[PDB]
Amino acid sequence: MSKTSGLYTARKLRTVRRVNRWADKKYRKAHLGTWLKANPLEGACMARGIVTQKIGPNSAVRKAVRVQLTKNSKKITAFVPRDGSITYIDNNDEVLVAGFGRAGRAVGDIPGCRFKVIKVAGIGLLALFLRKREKRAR
Amino acid sequence: TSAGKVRKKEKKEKPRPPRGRAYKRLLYNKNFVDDTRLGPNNLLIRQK
Amino acid sequence: GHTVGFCNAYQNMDALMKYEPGFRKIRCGLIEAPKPVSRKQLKNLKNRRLKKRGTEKAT
Amino acid sequence: PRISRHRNSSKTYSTPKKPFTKPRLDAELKLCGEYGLKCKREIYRARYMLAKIRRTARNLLTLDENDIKRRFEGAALLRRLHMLGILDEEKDQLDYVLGLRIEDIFKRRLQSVIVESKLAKSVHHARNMIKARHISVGGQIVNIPSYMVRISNTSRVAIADTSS
RNA sequence: GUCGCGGCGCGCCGAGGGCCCGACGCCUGGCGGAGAAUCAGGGUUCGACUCCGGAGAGCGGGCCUGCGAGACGGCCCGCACAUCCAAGGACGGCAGCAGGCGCGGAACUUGCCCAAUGCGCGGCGCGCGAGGCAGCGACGGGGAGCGCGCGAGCGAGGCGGGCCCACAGCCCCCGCCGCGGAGCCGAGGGCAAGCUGGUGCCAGCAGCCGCGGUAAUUCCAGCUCGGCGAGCGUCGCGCGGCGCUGCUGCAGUUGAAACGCCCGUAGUUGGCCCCCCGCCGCCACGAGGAAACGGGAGCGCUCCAGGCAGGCCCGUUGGAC
RNA sequence: CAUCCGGUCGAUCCUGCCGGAGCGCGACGCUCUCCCCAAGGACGAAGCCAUGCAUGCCCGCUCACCGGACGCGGCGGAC
Ligand SMILES: [Mg+2]
Ligand SMILES: [Mg+2]
Ligand SMILES: [Mg+2]
Ligand SMILES: [Mg+2]
Ligand SMILES: [Mg+2]
Ligand SMILES: [Mg+2]
Ligand SMILES: [Mg+2]
Repeated sequence: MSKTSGLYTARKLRTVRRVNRWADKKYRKAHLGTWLKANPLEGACMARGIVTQKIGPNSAVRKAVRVQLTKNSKKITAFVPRDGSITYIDNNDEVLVAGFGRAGRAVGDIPGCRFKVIKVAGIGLLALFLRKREKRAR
Repeated sequence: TSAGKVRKKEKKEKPRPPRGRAYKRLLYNKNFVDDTRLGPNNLLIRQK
Repeated sequence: GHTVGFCNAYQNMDALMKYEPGFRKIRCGLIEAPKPVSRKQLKNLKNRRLKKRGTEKAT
Repeated sequence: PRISRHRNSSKTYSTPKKPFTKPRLDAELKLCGEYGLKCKREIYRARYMLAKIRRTARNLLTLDENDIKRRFEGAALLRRLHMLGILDEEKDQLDYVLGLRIEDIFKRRLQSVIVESKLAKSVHHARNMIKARHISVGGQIVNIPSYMVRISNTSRVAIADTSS
């Protein structure tokens, strides 16, 4: 009918699928190569960087920081979620930055933020916000 | 102005639950053998 | 309750002396065990000896 | 490389695709109560075993009765099931296998045979006795609660001759 | 010339070969296969690493010995690094085992021994960072346990003896004394699980919808409760979810989508009929060719993850397929 | 071992995407009673290397010393 169905027509089917499977946004983003080069994390679970400045229908200002990745030298912003953790981060402190739940895209009402802060001076943020450990060495 | 401005009772020293499998046994008599529903404020008024 | 093992009965002691893992002989009341020497020092000695030339009985 | 690299290994249990489902939770708790089960990995192991049996039975059933592979595999499966006691002796058709349930698996546990012999006051009492090493399966003492007993040894599970 | 065929090299002659059934060129964070992950069936992604094969030993070349090497724990040269010098000279290649610097989100002892499995030499043995044993080890997988009962019992733990071990441990057996310990998430819906005090669109929560502008069922604390469990949660990737890549098995009037129309080559598709011959496809059987993994017959490592054992009067005990 | 759920509206049915629910591979945080098996500097740095070790053996050739040295020779070092 619309599609080919002859007994000697596998080549055309393979070619058609090869051509048409590039139309999916997800497949493109995963197999095209542009995102991997444009992603400052280069496919890594999380990165180690250096902070350099603190900044911050809902009308609540969210606290974040500007960071520069050691291995990449490009600039990004990562947002420190847990309450009272602004004071736990000081200018020019080594940090480890991961991603939000949605890879690539922004999450929530925060404009222009796509990362998270999970470690400072080598201590997990969660372990410090609950007072399990302490940052007396810095 | 000061973050953490919003962020005392002594803990009520009561015996620990029976851990292990006994915890399951504790639930078994909790609702089936012992009278139930759960969640009303007035129910806690009975408990107090 | 149950323990199983293997035996080994030899016709004469000399046959045993010839045919018997050495450490088994030490475990049994057969021979005394001299103090072993670490193979590391042997290797070092062999290398140093290989270094020198001609007559090397010195070390 | 080391010889340790050739040692095989695999898992033995599965987890439900939908975790939060009230009827399943209640049924699993009820089964734990009637069998005094520790955690929920044992039920998963039981379901794994049952799934294997059912899949084998299905594959054999699709084939013809006079298929040599069918005869061989069905005979082996029936012999194993009967020797375990999970399936009744009077049944020897592969069709009956599909109707088996995990409860029949539970009934052949060491605690089960211990209790139905009236040797113990309860499943929990049976487990605690098993731990202390007062039981001589066959002629050998066993301290594994989940040890499964075959038919030929059910009459031979006794109290340890060494226990106080 | 080569062990040797050959444009392999040279001389002469002719012109030719490949291509939409995709040449040539460019890219690859490209070793390949046996296989791994996922799960109705059809499939998608990965395949450094255990076994087989290929290539390399800082980059690029050359060569001797030898049956066998264009070898690097063999030599010579150039290049880039490096070291010692009583300054004239000399010397080096851990992608071998440990160890160190750097890098990164990311990965262990500068231990003992050839007793086992094999290799070289050789007669009653030697050597082997191959290989084995131990140390660290929540990548991870399997088996038990923080009680039962109105009192007894029993673990882990220590002290000594066995057994085992190249020596030591460790499992297990035996006598004496006998530490009982659960955390990680969440309670509006998806999604199983509710009481006061604070703050007031601030601070904050929130994968999505949303909460918070005075009862906040969602933030911060207490009580209570739920899930899993010696494990729990977070981040990124792959499979499934997905009949949202559709061969099985999508849609195309109006949601995104029938070229403005005709001719037409490669390509794909082609009515009916002959009773037995030959050829292609097709179906079944068979040979031949590696194991491990996978499936699977049998065997109570106390069960199990596993392993190919083991009992006495064993198919020639078995390890089938 | 053939499964779905919430979100466009004043309400309703669709298309369509977003998010949730499982498995595996790794990294991070918390925590940890006992036993058994067990991977372990591969992740666009085939980057750089102190220290120590990783290939020797012996049948022939003894006026060497009191035959064991050493060296010639053979095998191997292309596994
Ligand atoms: Mg490459
Ligand atoms: Mg290889
Ligand atoms: Mg080579
Ligand atoms: Mg070379
Ligand atoms: Mg080298
Ligand atoms: Mg070499
Ligand atoms: Mg349209």
